[PDB]
Order: sequence, then C-alpha cells, then structure tokens
Amino acid sequence: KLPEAYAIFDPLVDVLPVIPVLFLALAFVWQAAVGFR
Amino acid sequence: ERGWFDILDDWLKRDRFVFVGWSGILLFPCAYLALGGWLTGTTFVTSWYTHGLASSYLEGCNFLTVAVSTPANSMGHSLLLLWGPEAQGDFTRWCQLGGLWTFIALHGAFGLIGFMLRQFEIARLVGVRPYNAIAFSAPIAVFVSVFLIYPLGQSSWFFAPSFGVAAIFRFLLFFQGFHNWTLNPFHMMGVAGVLGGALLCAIHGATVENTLFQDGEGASTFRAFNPTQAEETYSMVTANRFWSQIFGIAFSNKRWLHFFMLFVPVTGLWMSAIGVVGLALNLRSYDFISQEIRAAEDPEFETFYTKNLLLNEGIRAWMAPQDQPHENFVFPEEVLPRGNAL
Amino acid sequence: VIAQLTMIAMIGIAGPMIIFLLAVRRGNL
Amino acid sequence: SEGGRIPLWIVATVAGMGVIVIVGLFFYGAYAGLGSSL
Amino acid sequence: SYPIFTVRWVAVHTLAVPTIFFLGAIAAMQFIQR
Amino acid sequence: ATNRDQESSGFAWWAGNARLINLSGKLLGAHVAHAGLIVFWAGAMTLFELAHFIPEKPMYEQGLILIPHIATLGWGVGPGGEVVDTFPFFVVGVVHLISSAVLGFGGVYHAIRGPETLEEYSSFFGYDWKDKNKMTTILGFHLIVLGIGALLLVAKAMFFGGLYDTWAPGGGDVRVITNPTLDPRVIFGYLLKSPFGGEGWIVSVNNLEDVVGGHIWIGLICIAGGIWHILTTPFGWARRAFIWSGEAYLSYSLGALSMMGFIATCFVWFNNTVYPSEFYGPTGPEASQAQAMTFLIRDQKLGANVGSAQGPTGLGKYLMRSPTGEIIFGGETMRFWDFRGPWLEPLRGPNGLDLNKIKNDIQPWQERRAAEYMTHAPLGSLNSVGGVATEINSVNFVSPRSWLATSHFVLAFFFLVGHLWHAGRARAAAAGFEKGIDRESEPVLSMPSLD
Amino acid sequence: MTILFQLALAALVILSFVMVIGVPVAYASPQDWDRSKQLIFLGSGLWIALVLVVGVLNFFVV
Amino acid sequence: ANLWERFCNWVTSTDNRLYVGWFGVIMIPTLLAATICFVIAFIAAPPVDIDGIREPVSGSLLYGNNIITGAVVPSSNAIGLHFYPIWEAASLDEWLYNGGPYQLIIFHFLLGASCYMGRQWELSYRLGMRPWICVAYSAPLASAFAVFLIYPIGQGSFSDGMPLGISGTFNFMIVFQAEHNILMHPFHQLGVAGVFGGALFCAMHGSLVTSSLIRETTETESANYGYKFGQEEETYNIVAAHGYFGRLIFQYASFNNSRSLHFFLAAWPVVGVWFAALGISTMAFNLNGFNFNHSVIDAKGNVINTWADIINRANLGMEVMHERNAHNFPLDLA
Amino acid sequence: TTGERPFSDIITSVRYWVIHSITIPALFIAGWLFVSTGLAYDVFGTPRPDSYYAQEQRSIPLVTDRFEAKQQVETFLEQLK
Ligand code: CLA
Ligand code: CLA
Ligand code: CLA
Ligand code: CLA
Ligand code: CLA
Ligand code: CLA
Ligand SMILES: CC1=C(/C=C/C(C)=C/C=C/C(C)=C/C=C/C=C(C)/C=C/C=C(C)/C=C/C2=C(C)CCCC2(C)C)C(C)(C)CCC1
Ligand SMILES: CC1=C(/C=C/C(C)=C/C=C/C(C)=C/C=C/C=C(C)/C=C/C=C(C)/C=C/C2=C(C)CCCC2(C)C)C(C)(C)CCC1
Ligand code: OEX
Ligand SMILES: [Ca+2]
Ligand SMILES: [Cl-]
Ligand SMILES: [Cl-]
Ligand SMILES: [Fe+2]
Ligand SMILES: [Mg+2]
Repeated sequence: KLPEAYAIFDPLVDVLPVIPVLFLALAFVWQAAVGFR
Repeated sequence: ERGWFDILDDWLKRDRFVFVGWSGILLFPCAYLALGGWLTGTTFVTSWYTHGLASSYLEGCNFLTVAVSTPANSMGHSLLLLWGPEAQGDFTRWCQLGGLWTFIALHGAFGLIGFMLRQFEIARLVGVRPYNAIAFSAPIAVFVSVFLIYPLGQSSWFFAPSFGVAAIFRFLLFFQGFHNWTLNPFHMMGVAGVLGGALLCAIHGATVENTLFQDGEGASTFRAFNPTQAEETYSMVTANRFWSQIFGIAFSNKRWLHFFMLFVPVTGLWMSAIGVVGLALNLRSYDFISQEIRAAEDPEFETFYTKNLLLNEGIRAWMAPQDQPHENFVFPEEVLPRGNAL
Repeated sequence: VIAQLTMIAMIGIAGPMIIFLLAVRRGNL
Repeated sequence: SEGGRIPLWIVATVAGMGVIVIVGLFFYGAYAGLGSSL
Repeated sequence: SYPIFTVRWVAVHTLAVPTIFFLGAIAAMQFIQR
Repeated sequence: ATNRDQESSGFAWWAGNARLINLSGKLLGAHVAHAGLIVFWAGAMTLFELAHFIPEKPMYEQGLILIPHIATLGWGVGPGGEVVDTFPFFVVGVVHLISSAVLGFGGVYHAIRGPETLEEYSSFFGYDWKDKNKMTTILGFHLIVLGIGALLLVAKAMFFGGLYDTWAPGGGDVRVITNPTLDPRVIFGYLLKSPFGGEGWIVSVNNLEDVVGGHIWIGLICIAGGIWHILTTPFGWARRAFIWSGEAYLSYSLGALSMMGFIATCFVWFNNTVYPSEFYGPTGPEASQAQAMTFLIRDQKLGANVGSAQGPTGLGKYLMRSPTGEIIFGGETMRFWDFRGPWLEPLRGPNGLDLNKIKNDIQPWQERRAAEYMTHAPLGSLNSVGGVATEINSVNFVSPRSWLATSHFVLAFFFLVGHLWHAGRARAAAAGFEKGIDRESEPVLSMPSLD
Repeated sequence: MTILFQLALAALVILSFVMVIGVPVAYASPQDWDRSKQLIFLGSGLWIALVLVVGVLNFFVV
Repeated sequence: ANLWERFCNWVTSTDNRLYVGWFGVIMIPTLLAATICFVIAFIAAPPVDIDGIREPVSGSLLYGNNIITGAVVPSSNAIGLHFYPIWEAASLDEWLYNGGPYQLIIFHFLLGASCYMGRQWELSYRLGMRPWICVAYSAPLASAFAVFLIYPIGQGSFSDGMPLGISGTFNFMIVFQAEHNILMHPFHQLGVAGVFGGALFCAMHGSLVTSSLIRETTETESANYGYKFGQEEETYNIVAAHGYFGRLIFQYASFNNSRSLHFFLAAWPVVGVWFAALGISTMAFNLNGFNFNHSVIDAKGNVINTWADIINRANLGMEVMHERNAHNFPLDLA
Repeated sequence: TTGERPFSDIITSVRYWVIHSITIPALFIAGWLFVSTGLAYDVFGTPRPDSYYAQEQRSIPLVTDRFEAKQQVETFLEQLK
C-alpha cells in the first residue's frame, strides 16, 4: 500500500499505468482530424 | 413480352448497394435466420436438458465457451421442427430440446445454397466465368459432410459439431480419440491443401509486392496503380528468374498460377470431406494391422503410432462419461487407464 | 469504483479535448 | 439535417470509446458474478 | 435528392437493431450473481 | 505544416513517422517524448504495484515485476528477501513519474514548437545521417552514458548498501560486495562458454562478485569506446562494409535489441542469481527439482531407503546418475540436473547429491522451501489460473518468470522481423530501387537466360 | 501540516492536468502566443515549486 | 582479377542456374548434411531412448516402420539441453541409442533455413527487386524454430522437440494440448484464422483472376495459352473481377487496387502464422491457453460444466496416459 | 455509386443523431430490462442459478425419450418443488 497520507489517490494510482496506451490511440484521433493526409 | 415475371426480374437485379437477385430470395432469409439463431442461442439458451452444460452468456459463459448445442441423443435424427411432434409448437420447450441446432444447421445449408446461386447469378449478369461459385463447392462439401452426413451416419444429431468455439475444439479432440483422424490420408490431403493454400497466398502476395514496377514517385507504392491500366503492375520475368534461382522452379504462366491457386485449397477441402463421410460410418484409418500384430507379440516394440493410440485410449476413457451422458457411464477409478504417478 | 472511472474519464477525455480545441482554433494540427 | 455538421473524426472517436467501454464491461464480468468461478 | 427508406436501410437495420438490444442484455448479465 | 502529407513527403499516413527522417528537431522531439513514455510507465507501474502490495505474501504471488527489480538492488528488503521497508519502492516510483513530466515537456516542445531542423540552429546538435564522423561522435556520447550507468550499478553494490544476495552464507540477505572479480579470464571466460545445457553462456553467472566485476569491465569498455568514437572516424573497411543512412542505423539497432531480448528471456528463465527466486518465484528447473526433493523427504520419513529404491523403469525412483555419473534427482527432472540453488547445495558433495547428507542433514527450512517452490512452479493459464492446464480454478497465479520470458520473446521476435524489414529496405533505398523496378531499365532483361 | 500537504498535493495534480491540456494547445495555437508563453513559464515554475513542497511535506505527515 | 575476387564474383553471380551467394555458402553444406543424415536415419536408425528411461522407440523403416509411423526420434531426456555431437559419444552405437541424429539434423537444418531466408534477401538485392519476400518466409521459419528449438529450451529438453516424422508430429500435438491447452490459446486461434484465411483468400484470388481471363484462345485449347511469358499487358480484367466481387458482397468490401490486394494476400497468412509461432514460443514458458475449468457455478455452488470442462476431460486423458513410465511424482512440471 | 445517400453524409448529420440518440439508448435499455426483469429466463427456458438442481439432487435432467420429451422437461421442472 501507499503511505496513508496518499491513500486518497488510490483510484488515480490504479489508472495511471494504462496512460501510455492512450498515447497510441491519440495518434489515431489526431490523424482522423487531419483526414489521414 | 413484358409481364410480371420480367418486371420482378428487373427489380431484383437493380444495381444497388446490396445486390438482391432471385438467389437473394433464398439466401437472405436463410443466412439471416442462421446467424440470428446462433446469436440468439449463444446469448440466451441453455444446453442443460440436452448435454448437462451451460452454453450461453445468460448462464455465465464467455465468447469462447458459448454454443448452440446439438439435441439430446434420444432425439435421433429428428428434424425437430417447431411444429413437430417433439416440441409441439412450444417455443420454450423447443429451445430446451435443441431445436435451434437443427434450425441453424438447416437454414445454414439452404443459405449456402443461396450464396453459391448468388455467385452464379452475379457472374452471369456481369459477364465473367463462374469459377468463384465452382471454388465455393469446397465449403459446401465440408459443411454437408461435417454437419449433416457425419451425424446422419452416427446415432443422432448429438454427435454433430455443436456451434461454438470450445464446442468445436471438443469436436476436434473427440475425432482424435475415437477416430484417430490425424492418421487418415484424406485428412492429411486436407491439411496439405489448407497449408499449401496459405503458402500460395503468402508467397504470391509477397512476390507481386516485391517485383513491382516503379510506376510513381512515392515511397508508399500503393498509389502507383490504376485499375484501368493495361500494363502488368509487377514483372513476371523478374519474379520468374528470382524463384527459378531460389527454389529451382518457378511459375512462368500467370493463368496457370491463378488456376493453381484455386485448385490447391479447393481440392484439399474436398479430400477432407471424403474422409469425414467414412467417419460417419466409423470407417476409420485407426490402425496399421502389421504394427498391432508385431506389438502384441513383442513387448519391446514401440513406435509413435502405438504411443498415439495410448493417448487416444486415455481420451476415450476420461472424456466419455461427461461427453456421452445418455450412456450413463460409470467407470470406477480402478479401471481408468493411467501411467505412473499421473 | 466510481472514483477510478471518474479518473479514467477526465484523463481519457484529455487527449481528444486537445485535438478538438486546436480544430476549433484552426491550430497547427 | 445536411451531412457534415458533426465532424467524422469525432463520431469515430466517440463510437470507438463506446466500443471500448462495453468490451471493458464484459471483461469485468469475467471476474465478478456468473462465470467468475467464485 | 436521396431517398431514405431503401433496401440498404432495411438490411442495415435488420442487423443493427437486434445488435444494440443484444448488447444491452449482455451488459445487464454482467451484474448477475449466483 | 512542412512535409505532413503523402504527396509532399512520399509516405502515407501509416508510415508517417518516416516523414521525420530528415527533420532533426521534430525527430529529437519524438525520441524525447518516447523516453518520457518509458519513464512514465516505470513510475506509474511502480506506484500501482506498491499500492496493490501486501508485504507478507511473496512478491511472486502478487503479479509484481518492478518491485523485484528494486529489491534485487538491495532496497527495501532484509534476510531471505523479507520486506522491511516499502519506502524505497515509493521513492523509485514517484521519482520516475516526476521525471517523465520533464521528458515529455521536452519531447512535446521539440516535436511541435521548436526548430523543425537543428542544422541551421546549431552545428553541434545538427546532424546529417550520411556524416559518418558526426554519427560516431553521437554514438560515443551515448557509450560514455551507458558506461556511467554500469558504474552506477557498481557503486550501489560496493559503496551504497550492496545487493540482495540469494547466496549469502547463513541464508539470502543484502550484502556489500568488497572484492569484485577483475580477472579477465573469469569475466570474458563467461563469454566463451557454450550456451547449451550445463554451460549456459553468460546466463550461468552465479555470484555477485562476477556480476559486479563484469560491470566494472563493461563500464570502462563503454567509456573507452565512447572516447574512441568521439576521436576517430570510420576506417575504410567499415566504410565499404556498411550502409550509411538513418534507416540502416535503425536496422542495426533493431538487430541488437532483438538479440538482447532473446538473451533476457533466457536470463529470466534460467538464472536465479540476478533474478532471485525469493522475488521472482522459482525457475522451472528449480520447481521440478523441488518436487523430487519433496517426495524424497516424505518417503524417507516414512522409512524408504531412497538411495536403493529402484523405480519402475529400472532407474532410481528418487536418485540416479547423470550421463557423466553425478548423483541427481530421478524421474523426469533428470533433465534439470544442472539446476543450482541455495536450498539444494548443502546436500551436494563432490560426486553430486550426497546420500549421507540426504539421510541425516536435511533441515526443516529446506523442506519448507522445496514445498513452496514445487507449489509455485511457473505453470499457469493466460487468465492467471495457477498450475497445470487441467487444474481447476482456485489459485490466482502466473509466475513473474513466465510473464517476463514470454513478453520478451514476443518482443525480440518482432524486433528481428523489424531488423529484416529495415535492413532490406535500407539496402534497396541506398541502391535506388526501393520504390520498384524501372520499366525502361529492368536489370533481369539485360541478363543472360538461365537456360 | 497535514492540511497544507493535502492542499499542496491536490494543487499539484490540478495544475498538472491544466498543463497537460494547455501546453500542447498553446504550442500549436496561432494567436496569443506571448501571453501563452508567459503562462507556460509561470505554470512550469509553480509546478516545480509544488513538487518540492509535497516532497518536503511528505516527511511531516507520514 | 585475382583469385579471391573471381571467386567472389562467381559466388554472387546473377548468372548461376541456382543462386549461391554468401548465405548460400553456409546454406549448402548445412542443408546437405541435415538432408543426408535425415535420409539415412529415417531408413536405417536403430531405436532411440527419447525419454531417458531406457525405453527405446523405433523410428526407422528397416526397424518396423512405414512412411506414416516413421520418424527420426528426438534426443534422450537424460541429455536435456546438453550439446550432443557425434564426438561427445564413446561410439556411434551410443550416439544412435541416445538420439544424436536428431540434434545433428535439427541444428544443421535451422542454420540452413535461416540462411535460406538470408539468401532470399540477397538475390532480391542482386536482381534490383524490393526486399521483403524473405520477411514472408520468416513466418514458416519462425514456426520451425518454435517447435525444434524454443519449446525444448523452455521445457529443458530436446526430448520435447517435435519428432522428425508424421505420427511423431501428431504425438507432439496431442501432448502439447494436454500440457498447454493450446486450442484455448488466442495465438493458436489467430494461427488458425491465418491458415484457414490464407486457404480461403488463395481460392478466392485464384477464382476471381481465373473468372476474368480475357478471351485469347479457342475452345479446343487451354486458356493458359492466352498468356505469354513476359507480355506487357495484364492477362485478366481486374475492373471486371472487382465488378463481380464488389457486387457479391458490397462495393467497398472488394479491392480495386491490385497492389493493395496482393499486399493483403501477403499480410493475412504471414501475420497469423507469426502468432502461431509465438503461441508455441510463449507456451514454451508455460503461459497457457485460457482456463475456464469450473468457471460456472450454481447458487448452492454445484459446478455447471461448459464445453471448456469437456475439453478438460479430454486433456486429462491425454495427460494421464502420455509417457506412461516416465513420471514418479504427482505433478508433470515440464 | 448506386444511388443511396453516402453513409458518411448520414452519420455526420444533426438529424441522424436527433433520431438515434433516442433510438439507440432505447434499444439498449430494452435489452437490459429483458434480462433484469428475468423475462429472458422464462422465454428461453434457461435455468436461473437456483434452478439447475433440486436441493439434494446431483443428477442431470437429461431428456431420454424423443416423443415424450416435453413432458419429461415438465417433470424435471416440477421436481424443483
Ligand atoms: C424463404 C426462405 C426460407 C427457407 C428455404 C426456409 C426453410 C425452412 N425453415 Mg424457415 N423461416 C423463414 C424462411 C425460410 N425457411 C422465414 C422468413 C421465417 C420467419 C417466419 C422462418 C421461420 C422458421 C421457423 C420458426 C422454423 C423454420 C423451419 C424451416 C425448415 C422447415 C420448413 C418446412 O417444413 O416448410 C414446410 C412448408 C413448405 C415447404 C411450403 C411449400 C409451399 C407449397 C409447395 C405450396 C402449396 C401449399 C398448400 C397449397 C397449402 C395447404 C395448407 C393446408 C393443408 C393447411 C426449413 C429448412 C423450421 C425449422 O428450422 O426446424 C428446425 C422451424 O421450426 N423457419
Ligand atoms: C510514440 C509515439 C509517437 C511520437 C512521439 C510521434 C511523433 C511525431 N509524429 Mg508520429 N505517428 C505515430 C506515433 C508517434 N509519433 C503513430 C502511432 C502514427 C500512426 C497513426 C503516427 C502517424 C504520423 C503521421 C502521418 C505524421 C506523424 C508526425 C509526427 C511528428 C509531428 C507531430 C505533429 O506535427 O502533430 C501535430 C499535432 C498536434 C498539434 C496535436 C497535439 C500534439 C501534442 C504532441 C499532444 C501532446 C499531449 C501531451 C499529453 C501533452 C503533455 C504536456 C506536458 C508534458 C506539459 C512527431 C515528431 C508528422 C510528421 O512527421 O511531420 C513532420 C506526420 O505527418 N506521425
Ligand atoms: C514487459 C512487458 C510487461 C510484462 C511482462 C507485464 C506483466 C504483468 N503485468 Mg503489466 N503492464 C505493461 C507491461 C507488462 N506487464 C504495460 C505496457 C501496461 C500498461 C497497459 C501494464 C499495466 C498493468 C496493469 C494495470 C496490471 C498489469 C499486471 C501485470 C501482471 C499480470 C498481467 C496479465 O494478466 O496480462 C494479461 C494478458 C494480456 C492483456 C495479453 C496481451 C497480449 C498483447 C496485446 C499481444 C501483443 C503482441 C505484440 C506486441 C503485437 C505485435 C503486432 C504485430 C502485427 C507486429 C503481470 C506480472 C496486473 C497486475 O497483476 O499488477 C499487480 C495489472 O493489474 N500491468
Ligand atoms: C537528449 C535530449 C535532448 C537534446 C539533445 C536537446 C537539445 C537541445 N535542446 Mg532540448 N529539451 C530536452 C531534451 C533535449 N534537448 C528536455 C528533456 C527538455 C525539458 C527540460 C528540453 C526543453 C528545451 C527548451 C525549452 C529548449 C531546448 C533547446 C535545445 C537546443 C539547445 C541546447 C543548448 O543550447 O543547451 C546548452 C547546454 C546546457 C544548457 C547544459 C544542460 C545541462 C544538463 C540539462 C544537465 C543534465 C545532463 C545529464 C547528462 C542529463 C541526464 C538525463 C537523463 C537521466 C534522462 C538543443 C538542440 C532550446 C531550443 O531548441 O532553441 C531553439 C530551447 O529553447 N530544449
Ligand atoms: C555486456 C553488457 C551487459 C550484460 C551482459 C549485462 C547483464 C546484466 N545486467 Mg547490466 N548493465 C549494462 C550492461 C550489461 N549488463 C549497461 C550498459 C548498464 C547501464 C544501462 C547496465 C546497468 C545495470 C543495472 C542497474 C542492473 C544491471 C543488471 C544486470 C543483470 C540482470 C539484467 C539482465 O538480464 O540483462 C541482460 C543483458 C543483456 C540482454 C545485454 C547483452 C548484450 C550482448 C552480450 C552484447 C550486445 C552488443 C552489441 C549488439 C554489439 C555492439 C556493436 C559492435 C560490435 C560494433 C545481468 C547479469 C541488474 C543486476 O545486476 O542485479 C543485481 C541490475 O540491477 N545492469
Ligand atoms: C553500441 C556500441 C557500438 C557500436 C554500434 C559501434 C560501431 C562501430 N565500431 Mg566501435 N567500439 C565500441 C562500441 C560500438 N561500436 C566499444 C564499447 C569499443 C571499445 C571496445 C569499440 C572499439 C572499436 C574499435 C577499435 C573499432 C571500432 C569500430 C566500429 C565501426 C565498425 C565496427 C564493425 O564493423 O562491427 C562489425 C564487427 C565485425 C566486422 C567483427 C567481425 C565479425 C565477427 C565474426 C562477429 C562475431 C561476433 C559474435 C556474433 C558476437 C556474439 C557474442 C560473442 C562475444 C561470443 C562501427 C562504427 C571500427 C572502426 O571503424 O573505428 C574507426 C574499429 O576499428 N569500435
Ligand atoms: C501522470 C498524472 C497525470 C497525467 C496525465 C496524462 C499524461 C494524460 C494523458 C492523456 C491522454 C494522452 C489521453 C488520450 C486519449 C485518447 C483516446 C481516448 C483515443 C481514442 C481513440 C479512438 C477511440 C479511436 C477511434 C478511431 C479513429 C479515431 C479512426 C479510426 C477508427 C477508430 C475507431 C480506431 C495527471 C495530469 C492526470 C495528474 C496526475 C498524475
Ligand atoms: C509528439 C506526438 C505525440 C506523442 C506525445 C507524447 C508521447 C507526449 C508525452 C508526454 C508525457 C510523457 C507526459 C508526462 C506527464 C507526467 C505528469 C504530468 C506527471 C505528473 C505527476 C504527478 C502530479 C505526481 C503526483 C503524485 C505524487 C507526487 C505523490 C504520489 C501520488 C501522485 C501520483 C498523485 C503523439 C503520439 C500524440 C502524436 C503527435 C506528436
Ligand atoms: O517429456 Mn515429453 O512430455 Ca513435456 O511434461 Mn513432462 O516431460 Mn514428458 O511429461 Mn509431460
Ligand atoms: Ca446467492
Ligand atoms: Cl506420449
Ligand atoms: Cl517425475
Ligand atoms: Fe495475382
Ligand atoms: Mg460475470
């Protein structure tokens, strides 16, 4: 467990590792916005 | 001569987003019901009364384990029509008896007929030779041999494949244990046709893609092709030299190449079908008699063939009681075949 | 439970929101 | 009314996110309640 | 200019209508407990 | 928007990053932002692991891969690898996570705001792929950096607490390394060892003195090589041997990474020194051997004379000989006789497993350990159901050794594929036919027929 | 001290979210680059300060 | 030209009936060695103690096998991953008993086929072609590596590498299913999508091209004579093929770009087979197929079987029977 | 093209979404209720988790006669008290 002081951030800490994957999907959102030119 | 038939013919062949055709009258309802039956069964319907299995999302199965399962063995080869003598018009009871299995099998069969008729009809309208339908004869031989003839040869529909991922896996293993199907030269020719087909697909695609003429300025080379162009987009001569030097032989005739691409996987599937017709009757390639005579007399003689048979014996004994519940098998622990420790 | 989902909602919206803001502002996409 | 007002890239993004959410729910369901082995 | 109700419209809906219904059913199933 | 469509750049969107090949500023951006992604994952994943961490279950029962890496370095753990303080894990995680912000800031800046090309801005940071001297120079900076890294491992081991040593006398513990192996016959002796069974190449390293000394050698070698490449330009033979282009250099690096990935797969699978079984779980060999040990102990307690017990095949039921005569565990684990681990070694004498020590000297901790390892063998399903394929649901377990090995095999393979792709392409492009065959100059057409 | 910690940390998270959205939008935005640039300096400096504050306060709350 | 230079020019010559090349310089001796040893062993090798339990298995024709049952048998479990060349044996009789031919053959073969791939690159380069045919060949090659080298490495023994024979192949498959539940593994499933899909698309492309051949011949001659090697014009009408296929499904499901189409023909089976290989190569380290044994449970807690449980019973049969004399302890841990 | 309005026109129009922002959630909710009200069980005859066995029974309710199969299922159902 994290030190007690930080416990309120547990749900946040649970989500963070997946964030890099979000960058790959963002490339595709971006490209769609410029028509895959 | 402009009567109702010709007017209907006009309507059926309109160049629209999804072509209909006369064949569409057969194809569309039958395909729709087959897909819908499967989706409906795998989502909502049990196999508790026919197999003693959960088989739907509703019961807690996942995509790999859902199935529309075959009817109980006691149904024999009943068409199991909803208005039939078994279900008697009762939809709930019909689902519980496995009527969706025959619904899907039969509507699916008529649907495949519809699709091949569609290949013919469209070929005829557009003015091309009908080799696509011809090639589709192999899926038909497979579906008919595996889903109809095979269980018609056996005790009941129960032993047909059930429509599901894991259920199909069970079909594979059953065929190994009971039929020694990997030993069958018809199956083997099937394997050669499927893998040979995949090989041809890959090697042809890659060859075309790697003997392309530079027909544009871009480093991405897809745009440098035009559907209407007269010219070959890649060099058959360079392809030929490369393969002649790499592998010793090469294609030189493109027409023969493409025909061969039809011939290989189509012929493979047809051969597999023939072997399954044999298995409908338990007419197996199970043993080599010479092997068995030698092995029975000589306790030091061992081949991969005898080893595989011991595996099959394990499969039959350990899977039968739950896989064939109508037989009410009770195999006491002490009769179960086992090697040391395991 | 709702917390984790809330996080992934703001975090998840962050990316598309950037593209949207630039698209509206005729930015250098 | 007329096609165009809602940009296609946004439609694809929202639809995609929806797809991700539902499949996510199904994977959660693999670990809870029926089919969970528990 | 363009029609609305076509053969294509019908095909599209015969697939899409049951699909969304089914997906709602399967979603509810995820909260069923033995 | 310079070069950001297919018509101007020559590359479709799905090969869009190839538009960056000659745009040093933006390419710098991509690299720095990617580094940011890596560091981000390290931080975030560490904090996730720590949040889910129960200090009194073994790490390997909890799906941890980064905490084991930290604990191996001697941080947070004590005798036998028990967690005594989780604070260093927290520190490692938070610090990586914060650094990732700095990296990403730089990456985004260079990628969309800064100079798109660096050459006009600075001769120092600017480069042409085809400038061999500049390439060897940047290469040199980076070699010095790597050397420093290896030396940081050394400094940890020798001056800042030491490392976790599964082989420590009296039981595994954190230990300061005072006498690193400097002798080149040992160090490079590992390099010339066969990779086959009982030898195992560099994967066979089984003590921290060798590990540390090895890192001293690699540190000095990398710094020296870095200096060498800063001070020189490629010799004629090298010039005629290689393709000199960005895509070529990338392909070379892909080959290197693939090789390294296969290597790491084998390391995590077989090695129990730099991947301590306390943190990662037992190796496959280890757990198999441990089963044998477990039943020898049980049956011998029952009164069995395990040395003379003939199994069904005629080979010893518990004990047999290796093809060179050493006493080893029997049954299928006969394959794993090269296994070595601190719980087993006290039973080993000059000719292998010793019957007297077996009969008289097996301690309760050895029995415990062998049970533990036998029942945490690296077998399990994709949905993390522990045990053989036929085991029922109940135990939520897939060994970290399996996760790491499988992941790195998949990655190494795809990286070999990438090497072939980019090497082949680099050749074709340097020669000028990567876009296809010239209809008016088809080479085969000017060649004599084969027959 | 605990309250100061809690507020500093929440502040850091919020500010990080603000920077994560605003920095790439600003960098790629045509108009108003001067005010944005200033704001990015300000935000970066404050961000660093907050990391250091949380770092220090950590040892007085745990 | 000096001698070394002439030799180099011959080796890399584009005019040899079969291309040699530098990769070929390694490929040729290795493939010959494996081939010659394999033929002699297949016909004449005595039985081999594959599982190291002094229970020799006969693989050769002269020792009671036919083409279907015959094999070159994997090396002994007593050997494990140890390198066992001829010169490590006290005698050829020993070498043979312990399964030495297997190691000789698979090592020479894997090297030689690796060189075959390289050689495909090399000739592509000498001929001014694009280079990626070799990448396609990486798919079957990786698969051979998986079953001959990676799986043994993971399991700790060449005795668990695939046997060089037909029935031995089936044995390997059945045991693999018992030990890894490969059918329930998504990488194997992608493999099947890859080969079924490949066969499908092969037939499809064959049939469409054949359907759209342009009339160039009479009825009393093969249509094949309507194509001549090296003619400049395409031999079928792709616009017609697409007109057909786009109407068979819908317009935007058919390819109108030949380059795109052929790329797809390359990619689908190649990627699928890459995953097949990775399935074997990761199950090598015992990360196995999905396990849903007793996943479905009723309100009291009774197990409600699914098709996954029936699969489990079959797998149990295989498991308890395989290598019936080789296990002394309750868990099969490799 | 074949005459019908291009899909990309349709699904980027305001009207499409005015209709479908109602029709799509409505169908989804209907499917949910189909399960949540328990109707699905009764329509298809799927056992609820408490209806596979009676309290002390451990034998599957396997159908064993073709023509009286319906009555057998009814009897099995009655046996769950
Ligand atoms: C149009 C394509 C088509 C085809 C080829 C089929 C084919 C089939 N359906 Mg399917 N079905 C379809 C569309 C189709 N269906 C549609 C659109 C629906 C939704 C309503 C269904 C819903 C459905 C259900 C619920 C079931 C079937 C079933 C069947 C099977 C049994 C059919 C039968 O016995 O008919 C018999 C009738 C005919 C063959 C009609 C022939 C017309 C004659 C020649 C004209 C003369 C009639 C005469 C004058 C009338 C006198 C009647 C009087 C004495 C009372 C068969 C495989 C059954 C099944 O699959 O069981 C497993 C089943 O239970 N179908
Ligand atoms: C690690 C993944 C990665 C990275 C670092 C890059 C980086 C880059 N890509 Mg590539 N790309 C990728 C994956 C990646 N790409 C993938 C997966 C695809 C396939 C979809 C592509 C397809 C592609 C194409 C077709 C092109 C690029 C181009 C580029 C370059 C210019 C980007 C641009 O002008 O956008 C402008 C975008 C915006 C203005 C929107 C916002 C962008 C920022 C970076 C988002 C930052 C969000 C982040 C959370 C902010 C945190 C800040 C905080 C630290 C303070 C840049 C160096 C272009 C190029 O080469 O031009 C020379 C180009 O044409 N990419
Ligand atoms: C080196 C890579 C690596 C390894 C060995 C692990 C290992 C682990 N992770 Mg970690 N993780 C990683 C990267 C890795 N992860 C990444 C990139 C993320 C961000 C998404 C995470 C975020 C994360 C979370 C949030 C959690 C884990 C957890 C775990 C544990 C359970 C994993 C599991 O059940 O997987 C399930 C298996 C899969 C999801 C299968 C993935 C199959 C991929 C998609 C195939 C890809 C093939 C190839 C790359 C594609 C090539 C395409 C081709 C055409 C070229 C296990 C120890 C869990 C845990 O126990 O924590 C304590 C957990 O909760 N990880
Ligand atoms: C390897 C990564 C890398 C490289 C090669 C560059 C290179 C450059 N940057 Mg960039 N940048 C980076 C990462 C990098 N940056 C990062 C991580 C950030 C976020 C902090 C930035 C933010 C940034 C801004 C805002 C600007 C630049 C600018 C520049 C240019 C001017 C450099 C100069 O004159 O410094 C002179 C040398 C020094 C000031 C000494 C630096 C002392 C370092 C930082 C101490 C640490 C060294 C140590 C080895 C680091 C190890 C890190 C590791 C643990 C990760 C130059 C092209 C300028 C530019 O492009 O103008 C047009 C500019 O305005 N950079
Ligand atoms: C020869 C290089 C080499 C080797 C064999 C190792 C090996 C090891 N390191 Mg060390 N290390 C190195 C360099 C190396 N390292 C460098 C450069 C750094 C700074 C980044 C470190 C920093 C470091 C840390 C902080 C730690 C380790 C740890 C370890 C151990 C576990 C990790 C592992 O499995 O890596 C496997 C190693 C590899 C996959 C690399 C093999 C490289 C091959 C042999 C050569 C490739 C050369 C290249 C392609 C050719 C150049 C081109 C030229 C010919 C023209 C393992 C014994 C851990 C440890 O010791 O725990 C106690 C640990 O905590 N290393
Ligand atoms: C990432 C690290 C790296 C990279 C990419 C390079 C790259 C290069 N080096 Mg440098 N070098 C490095 C680190 C590196 N070096 C270090 C750390 C040192 C200190 C030892 C040196 C000392 C050095 C010297 C003295 C020279 C180079 C030279 C070169 C250039 C030609 C090298 C070559 O042809 O290799 C290809 C390798 C060969 C041609 C060797 C023959 C082929 C054999 C059979 C390979 C067998 C290896 C085997 C498979 C490895 C497996 C493990 C094994 C140990 C058992 C090339 C630019 C040369 C140069 O041009 O200088 C100006 C040169 O003379 N380097
Ligand atoms: C650490 C931290 C942080 C950070 C964060 C971040 C860094 C974030 C990022 C974020 C992001 C970065 C996001 C992104 C997202 C994305 C998405 C969400 C996407 C999606 C996509 C899709 C859905 C797609 C679709 C499509 C298209 C578009 C086209 C084609 C088709 C398809 C369908 C595929 C914060 C601040 C919280 C604070 C605390 C701590
Ligand atoms: C270029 C480009 C790209 C990419 C990008 C990128 C990749 C970026 C990155 C970025 C990054 C890489 C970022 C990062 C960030 C980070 C952050 C922002 C962090 C923060 C942190 C914090 C805030 C912390 C907190 C805490 C503490 C301190 C304690 C404990 C708890 C917690 C966790 C809460 C793309 C693809 C889109 C495309 C276009 C172009
Ligand atoms: O060797 Mn051939 O098979 Ca792979 O697990 Mn263990 O070892 Mn034996 O038993 Mn199961
Ligand atoms: Ca309950
Ligand atoms: Cl066996
Ligand atoms: Cl054993
Ligand atoms: Fe073709
Ligand atoms: Mg559930």
